[PDB]
Amino acid sequence: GDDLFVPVSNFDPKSIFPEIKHPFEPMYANTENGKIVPTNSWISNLFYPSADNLAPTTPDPYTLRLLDGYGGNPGLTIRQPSAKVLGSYPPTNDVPYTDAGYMINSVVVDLRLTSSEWSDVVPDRQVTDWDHLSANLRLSTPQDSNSYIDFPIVRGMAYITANYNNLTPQFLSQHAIISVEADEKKSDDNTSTFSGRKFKITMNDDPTSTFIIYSLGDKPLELRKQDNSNLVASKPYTGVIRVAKLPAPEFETLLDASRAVWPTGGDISARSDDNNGASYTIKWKTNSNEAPLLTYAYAHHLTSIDDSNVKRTDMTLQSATKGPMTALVGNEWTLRETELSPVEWLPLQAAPNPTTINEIMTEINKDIASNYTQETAKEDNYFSGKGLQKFAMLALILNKSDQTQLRNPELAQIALDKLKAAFLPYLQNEQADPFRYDTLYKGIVAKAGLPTSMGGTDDLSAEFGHSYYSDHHYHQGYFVVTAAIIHHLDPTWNADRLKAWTEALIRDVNNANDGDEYFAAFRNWDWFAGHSWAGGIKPDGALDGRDQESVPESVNFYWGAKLWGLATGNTPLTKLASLQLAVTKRTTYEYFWMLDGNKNRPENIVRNKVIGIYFEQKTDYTTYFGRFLEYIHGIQQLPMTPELMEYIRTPEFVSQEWDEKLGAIAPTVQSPWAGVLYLNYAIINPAEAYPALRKVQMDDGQTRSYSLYLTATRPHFFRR
Repeated sequence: GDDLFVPVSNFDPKSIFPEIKHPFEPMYANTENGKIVPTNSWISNLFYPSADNLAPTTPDPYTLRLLDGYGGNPGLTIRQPSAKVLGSYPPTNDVPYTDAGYMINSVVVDLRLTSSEWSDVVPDRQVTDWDHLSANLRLSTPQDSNSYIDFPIVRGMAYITANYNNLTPQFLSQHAIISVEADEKKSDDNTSTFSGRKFKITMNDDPTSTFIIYSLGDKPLELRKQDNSNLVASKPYTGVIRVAKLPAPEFETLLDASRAVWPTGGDISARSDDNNGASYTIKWKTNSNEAPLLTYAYAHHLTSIDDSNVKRTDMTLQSATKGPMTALVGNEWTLRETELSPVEWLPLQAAPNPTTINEIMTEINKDIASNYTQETAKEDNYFSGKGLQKFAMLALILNKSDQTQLRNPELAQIALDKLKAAFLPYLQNEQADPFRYDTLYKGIVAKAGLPTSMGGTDDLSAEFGHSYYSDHHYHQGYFVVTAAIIHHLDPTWNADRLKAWTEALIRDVNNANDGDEYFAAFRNWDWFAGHSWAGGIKPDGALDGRDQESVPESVNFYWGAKLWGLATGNTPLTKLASLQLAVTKRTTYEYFWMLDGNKNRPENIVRNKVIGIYFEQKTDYTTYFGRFLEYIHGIQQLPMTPELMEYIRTPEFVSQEWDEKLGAIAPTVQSPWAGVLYLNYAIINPAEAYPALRKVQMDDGQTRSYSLYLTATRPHFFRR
């Protein structure tokens, strides 16, 4: 097959964007290993301080915190949530009530690895190394670097691995430790001290937690039950100690068998195949090849993985927000996607029902006579981008009249020319909020959120946090789509500049190779989670981890990337984007858009149909704008493109969502969300969506003409 992890290019973005160094630096990063600190990664919190040391890092199924607590015995705190906390809020307007408005994980010290030497002191912290799937976190005695613990923190790890170095191991819990068994010695009269290299312990929590501590160093541990919550060794220790939660008795030997091998990272590759499929492969890095690796897997892993070189166990543990994980045996995972999207520029049925063509033409006329400057030159790049794309669609469908049957060449010409005039200022980096190239985190950033001395407002929420690397896929997706459409219709128009600029945006979001030395790799994509993260650098910590709200705007980025691939004949880019869109679809229906029967959420959450704002540690049935229904569900319905309508949003889910929630509120919505909702509705009922779309308000990234065109190109459209 063909390699998908190759550079888009190694074009130097300093030629287009004024160079800066980002003002907010990664405090705990080893700066000399030549590596780029990721901004939108599951490991990102590790690099910075956090409010009360509570920022969580979530390899899954373990949740980890660092040096949390009152200062008594700080270390690495482990939480493995068997159960969730569900809550709600009272209504604020009159819409039907919500049963469960959120899902959280309690902040509890299930178990903590620390040392007696760290009593009442503040250990030093360093991220010594990291890759897409891991980070090595070193906690050391302050100003005594020779006494430390290395924690290889890796996605899916079934144990917590701690390389102790000249330190006295201490294990504490917020729970009571109510049983200790050493080296499987059942009948000892001594209830106070325990010796050996295996310690099975139980807590008095609910449900009952059972942990096993393996000491893998040569010298056996001698632990004293100092009190109901503390096990303490007597002298300094040097060697690897691993602790695993035991999900059930029948799995103990499994954990015994896999204790000598731990992950230290992983290498990711991806290839397309002959039969219009693609795959990606994780090759876990381990300390040894003594036994095969034991690693926990998300649900979508299970549905997409190649079973030929991996063995499934029945061993399961709850992830923080993705439902049950299932342990898999093997050092190499290959995940396959065999049904890649067929969507390109247009609806799969490019020509609308004949009886609508005139109607659509009338509307398209009106839509093109819009004031483009007013609707595409906004305060911020985000809404500007929405406007640009919405007009780009009109230009596209007029200029593919052979397929769309929307023939009006004068209008086609004007649509493209106005699109170009509206777009050019962004191409020239002379829009209201121009970009900068950041040499620190290797990406592009809006000027607006930078400090005063750089010409910014010094408000890091400016441009919705773009300057601190939030929401880049969202913002840059619109510009990449518009650029691809222009370059498709007019390949020589500002070709060099258009290509370098557009590809800079693409590389900023989704660089797949370190041969591109100017951009961090996969800023917004997570190959383990199988979706994208939006939330970027968060001073004082992202206390619920990474977040993502809009699935369609991520989708819209990768669709844009695909379109750019098609417009430039870049097969690896096109296939990469296709693969990421497929994985996106998969995880979208595993975790975000919930069909009845979904096993990763309780019934009352599934009943919400969408997950709301999705975090690593919590899910919230709300929006950043507010806890309003049409917003919550609507955000997952725009921008409506052939990718969203033909491939990502299935009629089955649209149906379930409509019957469960939206059908009752839609006729009462007197806002632009009505346009969003009914265009969404066109997926299951285009015949009735169509007259509604003739009347209701359009979202600011939506046009009436494009809406009618998408509805009329549903195969089951008809006249009622």
